[PDB]
Amino acid sequence: ERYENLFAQLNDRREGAFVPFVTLGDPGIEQSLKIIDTLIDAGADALELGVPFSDPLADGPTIQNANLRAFAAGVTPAQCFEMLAIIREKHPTIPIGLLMYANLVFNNGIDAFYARCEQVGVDSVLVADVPVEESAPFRQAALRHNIAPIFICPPNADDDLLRQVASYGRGYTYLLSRSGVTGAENRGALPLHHLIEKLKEYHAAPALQGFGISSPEQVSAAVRAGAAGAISGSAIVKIIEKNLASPKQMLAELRSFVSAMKAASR
Amino acid sequence: ERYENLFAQLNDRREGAFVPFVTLGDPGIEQSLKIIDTLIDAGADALELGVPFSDPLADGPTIQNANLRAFAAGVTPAQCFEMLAIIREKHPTIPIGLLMYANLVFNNGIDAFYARCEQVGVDSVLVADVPVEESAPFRQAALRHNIAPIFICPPNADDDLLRQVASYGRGYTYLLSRSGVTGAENRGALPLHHLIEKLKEYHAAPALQGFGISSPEQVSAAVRAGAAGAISGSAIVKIIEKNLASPKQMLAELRSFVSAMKAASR
Amino acid sequence: TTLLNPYFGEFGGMYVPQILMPALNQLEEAFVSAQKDPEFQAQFADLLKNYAGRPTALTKCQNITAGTRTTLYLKREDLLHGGAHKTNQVLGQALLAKRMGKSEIIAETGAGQHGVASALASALLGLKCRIYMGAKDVERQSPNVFRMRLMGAEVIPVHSGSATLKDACNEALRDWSGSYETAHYMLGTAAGPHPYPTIVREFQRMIGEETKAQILDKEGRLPDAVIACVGGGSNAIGMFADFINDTSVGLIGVEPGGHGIETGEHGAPLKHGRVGIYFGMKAPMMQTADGQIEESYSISAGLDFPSVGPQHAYLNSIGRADYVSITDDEALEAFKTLCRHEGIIPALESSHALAHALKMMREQPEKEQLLVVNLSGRGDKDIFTVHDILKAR
Amino acid sequence: TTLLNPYFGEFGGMYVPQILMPALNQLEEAFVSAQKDPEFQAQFADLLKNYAGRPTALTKCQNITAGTRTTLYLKREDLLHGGAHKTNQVLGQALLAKRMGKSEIIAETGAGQHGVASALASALLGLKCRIYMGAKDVERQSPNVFRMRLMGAEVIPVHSGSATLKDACNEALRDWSGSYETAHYMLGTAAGPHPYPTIVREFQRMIGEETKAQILDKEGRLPDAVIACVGGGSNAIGMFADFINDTSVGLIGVEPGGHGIETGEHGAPLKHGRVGIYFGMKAPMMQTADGQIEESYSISAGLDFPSVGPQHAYLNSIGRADYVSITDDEALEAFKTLCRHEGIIPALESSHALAHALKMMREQPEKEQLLVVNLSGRGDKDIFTVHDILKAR
Ligand SMILES: Cc1ncc(COP(=O)(O)O)c(C/N=C(\CN2CCc3ccccc32)C(=O)O)c1O
Ligand SMILES: Cc1ncc(COP(=O)(O)O)c(C/N=C(\CN2CCc3ccccc32)C(=O)O)c1O
Ligand SMILES: O=P(O)(O)OC[C@H](O)[C@H](O)N1CCc2ccccc21
Ligand SMILES: O=P(O)(O)OC[C@H](O)[C@H](O)N1CCc2ccccc21
Ligand SMILES: [Cs+]
Ligand SMILES: [Cs+]
Ligand SMILES: [Cs+]
Ligand SMILES: [Cs+]
Ligand SMILES: [Cs+]
Repeated sequence: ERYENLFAQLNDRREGAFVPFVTLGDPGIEQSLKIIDTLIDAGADALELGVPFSDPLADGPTIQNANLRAFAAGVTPAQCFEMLAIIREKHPTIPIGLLMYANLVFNNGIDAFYARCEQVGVDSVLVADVPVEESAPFRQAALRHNIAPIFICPPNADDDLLRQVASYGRGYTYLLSRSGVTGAENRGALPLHHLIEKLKEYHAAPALQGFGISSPEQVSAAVRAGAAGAISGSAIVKIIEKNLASPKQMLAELRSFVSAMKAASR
Repeated sequence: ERYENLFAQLNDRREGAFVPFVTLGDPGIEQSLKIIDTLIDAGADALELGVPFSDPLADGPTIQNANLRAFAAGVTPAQCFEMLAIIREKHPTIPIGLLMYANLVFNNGIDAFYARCEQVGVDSVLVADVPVEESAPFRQAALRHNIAPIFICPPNADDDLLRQVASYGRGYTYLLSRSGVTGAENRGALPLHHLIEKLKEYHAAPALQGFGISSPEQVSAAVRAGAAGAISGSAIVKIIEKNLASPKQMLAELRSFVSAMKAASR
Repeated sequence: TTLLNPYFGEFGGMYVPQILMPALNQLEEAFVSAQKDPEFQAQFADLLKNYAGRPTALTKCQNITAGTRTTLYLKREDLLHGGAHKTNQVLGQALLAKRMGKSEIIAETGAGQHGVASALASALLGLKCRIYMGAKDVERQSPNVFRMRLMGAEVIPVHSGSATLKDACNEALRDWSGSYETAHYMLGTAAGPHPYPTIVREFQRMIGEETKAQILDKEGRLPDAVIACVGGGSNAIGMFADFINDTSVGLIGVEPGGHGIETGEHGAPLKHGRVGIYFGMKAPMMQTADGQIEESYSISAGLDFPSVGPQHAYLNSIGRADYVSITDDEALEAFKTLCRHEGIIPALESSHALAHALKMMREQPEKEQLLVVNLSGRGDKDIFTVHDILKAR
Repeated sequence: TTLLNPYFGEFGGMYVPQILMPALNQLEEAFVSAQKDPEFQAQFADLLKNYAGRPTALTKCQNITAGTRTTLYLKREDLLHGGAHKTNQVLGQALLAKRMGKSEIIAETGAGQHGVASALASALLGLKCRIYMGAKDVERQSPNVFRMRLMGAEVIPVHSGSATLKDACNEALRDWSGSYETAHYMLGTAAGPHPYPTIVREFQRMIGEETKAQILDKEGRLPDAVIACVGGGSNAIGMFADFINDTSVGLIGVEPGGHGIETGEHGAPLKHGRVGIYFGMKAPMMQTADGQIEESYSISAGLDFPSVGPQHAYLNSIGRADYVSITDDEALEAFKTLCRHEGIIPALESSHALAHALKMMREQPEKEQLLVVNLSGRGDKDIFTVHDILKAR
């Protein structure tokens, strides 16, 4: 029950969550494992980790290139689960969420996928291209294997969707900051106050805002809006991309960013 | 009555006519006048002379290029008539025939054209693209100005055409050796005996064979077939083309050819 | 919740990020409404007839089937304005787009025929058109890039991945994800998320309806088989649809065999792929053992796509329709044959359909058969590509 | 002696070397006979309908005439198989050729649309086709050279003279002079020696007949004017013919103005030339004071010809039809306008007709007028030429 325990500890500490995302195996397996340990050490409350996929439709170029770097390193879904097991071995209590595309889940059987997730100690799965309308076998298999199925609450969510997300999801609700695809440059400006309160009314899993969060101010704003925290992906990945030739400076700049982002969550 | 006198003199001498053709002003006015004097001196019985025209549809590349050489020399119809007058001044009795395209005749009035012809002492006009069907104003204006209108008797001539050519034409009948366009390489093989006798039956002007005649054997064959003679154009022009850089050797080779062609007409 | 069934047996669905679901539901609603609207139908009809040039001819071949008992007709979608069947449905979708108050169009293209159709419809009906096309196709289907741009469409080269249709599809969807409020995504084939496979079929069904009427008039009976190439399935389902309940009528789809199925360089997921989830649908996919989407290959840009529309996967599974493959070289021979013996230059896509029909005839020349090939388009766009290949030989 | 009148007032005739007269008489006889032959008519009809794609659409423009009282329709000969009106008459001439036991075809081409039509008809009906095309046009109308050759026609570049249509015409006639026994000369326009101007008109007259029927159905009356470009006169006379006895209907021909009539670099002999004798006919010619044939110029290869058909010279002289000119730049603007506002890419030839129609409208926007432009063809062939020009700007 890692998400439940985390949000309980954070509310007790009157604190929001900071959740960084990285693609597993970017730019290589070894460096990626180091990256993840640095993310945690710098103060990550939870992790969102991506399995390299051939055609990431919900992703802008930054993360598109994270997937490619991983593939250039020869990173497979099977090697990703080896990493996860190693990560869980080192960190028993940090919530670990996966960002998946449907085909990778569906490929060798949806049940088989979630069973492997549990086996390695993953806490949640977000399937980017599976809306609530198509989620039945996905969320059932998740629950069967004690995995939280994650659902996105988009800015254009109606009431029926809200109530569906509140009932179907577990661990955390993914609160989408804006339409479009992932990207640190494209920032969400539209107020989310209306959605957060409705989700709280329908007893949805705690909400984390994601998409375009790349500065501490956006983390604080997210928290002050009533969200349980904020997720940063492309911003994190950009530091990997920028420092590919300087592996030590990469971790240094990552630690600084995460530390700054986590500070603003308090 | 230069054609009548010539054919009378030739029959008296049991001899066929050799008629060379050249484009007036090819490759220049001076050299062309020299060419013509050489053609006569070597034994030309009559002359066929072409006025440079922009689009000679009945002509293959050899004569096409004769027209172009003349145009490159700046040769106009008006300069051609100056040449003709000069040629007639030197040679009072040699028949001179013009090869024309219709537009050059029709341009500043058909009557005006033939009147100028007479003025300079031309004996006949052949309009290549005016068949007997379209010839009325042409042959009338010719006769009005004591010019012989020339008509082609093609190998595919029917009886009605034969009788038309016999009645409409004067001076000589143009007996076409083959279909196609002018060219020394393309030789007429089809027997013309049937046409010659029919033309003689209908009292047509004496027949001269033309198209593809480039060797003495073809001249003799033409004569032996009953024709009054033979016309060589492209063969003559090829010697001009071949010897453009050697003006003296041009006249030498021309004299040799005409002399050889005339010998075979006897 | 939807008004219409999103699935064809196991295949279809609406596998998009949650953000795009309202767009898809709005589109489905607009479509159901328009289909019941006599004014929409009359306007669509008017454009098809007086602007596009429908009905297209059904041409009896009288040279290429000499010495055989095969009678072959070509449904002349190559005669349609723009030069392919693609124009039919874009005109309907463009009307829907206006009906939904959209002023911009997003489209992907491979052959450039859908692109050209999207551009021409947008010029006509006052939409701002942007078109995604893989860099490879920009090059091998260049005449259409000129045509598109001349008509005021923005053409955007995609260099990602295989730099072909798949990758153009990616970028179009990614774009629409952030622009759906103002832009209608004019998907070009009977594939992708519901309601597209259904809409594209209904806006292409006149092909098969005309063909039926035409063949009855000329022959006094239905075809033994109708044959069509399958890029994503639009022309084929357009041909097939009115013939589905005519059980005597064989329905044959032709997937690109590329350099040979055994090479892996082909575009034949229906018969040589594996069901997966991608491009908004659960459908046959070329995918690795790990579930990564494979890059496809075809000489034909319009068939060079590693998946296929759900209604074809369905119609195959129940054995209503049969699917085969034709290679590059087979398609080329058929291209040359039509050019030189019927005086018609087909698209290399269409040539796949023709090649198989020619195989049906050649393999069994004394079999009496009445065949219709959907000649989905003309090959003006393939002219240089074909030349460059034949020259190299 | 002929069966039909070779002349249109002063213009026309049969100004060929005597050798070709029997060929022309044989052709005239074959034509008169075929015209009375219900089996020939049915076969011609069949090809036009089921192979070429007739009737072509009559498309109402609903953007380019906004804000004016001009209603503009386009007769969609661009939709015809091959991509121009040229296809109509070549199909009739090809049938005549077979009817006369000929197995070979000689044709000239400029735009390459007549060439393409001659090649496709020859592929279909089993004739050996050779095509003369000026070197300049081989280059500026390249897509059609590929198309022709793919269909098994021999294409022969002509480098003589202006290296354009005139020079291609020369070579075709010179060839036919030596091959008439085996080869039929498929002249491409309503010009040249009788019977061609008459035959080409009769085999193009369905354009105006369809237009009449179509406009009556849509508008309940005849057009105020029908407008067409004049290269040698085939599409225009095809449009005009059925309207000649309708005296209220204006007949407007558009000659290429080129770089400007005052430059001398144009192709407008009917209004800016002088009657002469050349290309088998007595007709308006661009000629020097000396009577040498002038070289013409146009951006449009299909209009780049220094003469014009005798029936137009006639119809003008009696004031039945009116002739104007449109320059390169005027034609280009009209090309761009149609592309971007109606989603139709016209031939640069056709664009001349459209440009003048647009001038009629723009010059007097409050004049109520119902106009038909004959859109003689599509502009796929002009794509690169237009691009190269616009880029240079
Ligand atoms: C002339 C012609 N004929 C057949 C096809 C194949 O498509 P179907 O949809 O009929 O099977 C094409 C295809 N051309 C294009 C590619 N289309 C448009 C978007 C798309 C996605 C997936 C698969 C196929 C397509 C195009 O012109 O863009 C054709 O042109
Ligand atoms: C699309 C298109 N529209 C108009 C014209 C002009 O010709 P008209 O005969 O209709 O006036 C063309 C012409 N194209 C060609 C040239 N033709 C063929 C032979 C010829 C001799 C003299 C003048 C014009 C022609 C061609 O395609 O060869 C056209 O393509
Ligand atoms: O990358 P940004 O900061 O825009 O935030 C999105 C983030 O990438 C995300 O949490 N995660 C990674 C890829 C992806 C795709 C769909 C939904 C969520 C994600
Ligand atoms: O040039 P060859 O020897 O083939 O004979 C024809 C000759 O050229 C001819 O007498 N003359 C010159 C050009 C021309 C054109 C048509 C008819 C006659 C001629
Ligand atoms: Cs047959
Ligand atoms: Cs495919
Ligand atoms: Cs039609
Ligand atoms: Cs109007
Ligand atoms: Cs002209």
